[PDB]
Amino acid sequence: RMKQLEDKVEELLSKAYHLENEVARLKKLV
Amino acid sequence: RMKQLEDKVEELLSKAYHLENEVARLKKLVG
Amino acid sequence: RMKQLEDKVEELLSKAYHLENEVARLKKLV
Repeated sequence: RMKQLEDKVEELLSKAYHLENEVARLKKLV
Repeated sequence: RMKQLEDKVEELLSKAYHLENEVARLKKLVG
Repeated sequence: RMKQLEDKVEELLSKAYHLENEVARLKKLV
């Protein structure tokens, strides 16, 4: 339910971390 | 109270997809 | 349990927003 939801928030965390490790790559390189 | 929470986890779910998408485009157009 | 899930979820809604801008400024500088 919530182990399913702290799992949702689990997936979104993983994702925003990669999304910054990249938006911050581009940013440098571009 | 689940309405709200299980609806914002939609707003962000959406947006993780757009952005994943968008970043990827940029990455491609900048090699 | 819930608050936590709404702690999480709120923060993420503000990282989320900061990144959306980021990808437009980027979008333009290209």
